[PDB]
Amino acid sequence: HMEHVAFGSEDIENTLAKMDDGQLDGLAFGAIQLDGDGNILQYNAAEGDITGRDPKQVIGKNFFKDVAPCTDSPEFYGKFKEGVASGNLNTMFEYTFDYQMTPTKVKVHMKKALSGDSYWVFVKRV
Ligand SMILES: *C(=O)/C=C/c1ccc(O)c(Br)c1
Repeated sequence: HMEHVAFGSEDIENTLAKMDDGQLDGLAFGAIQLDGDGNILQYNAAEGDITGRDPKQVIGKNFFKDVAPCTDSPEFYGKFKEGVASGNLNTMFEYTFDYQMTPTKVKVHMKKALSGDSYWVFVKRV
């Protein structure tokens, strides 16, 4: 009932290109797909369990402006938009999520998706 994909795997963008919503919900880690502006295209069940948000409700919201203002910073949004601009986004770092929630530290892996104007944000607890 799970997709046997590890967080941080070198070819994660190839493995996840085949997955619809149900398959994304089979991952062990949170998975968000953003467009280049930060609008949420996809959001899986594991991420909803980490953050408390409803994966169906967040689609179409802007990550940086709307749902995740704590990521509107050089250390998160800044890294994202630099990787969008280069066309080779691939950066991993720890971060704390603290907006209208118990502060929760995560490991974040942002990586360009194979789909046009699409960027993954992968998430697990630390
Ligand atoms: C800080 O504001 C973090 C907010 C947050 C992190 C992760 C997800 O998935 C959401 Br919808 C919000």
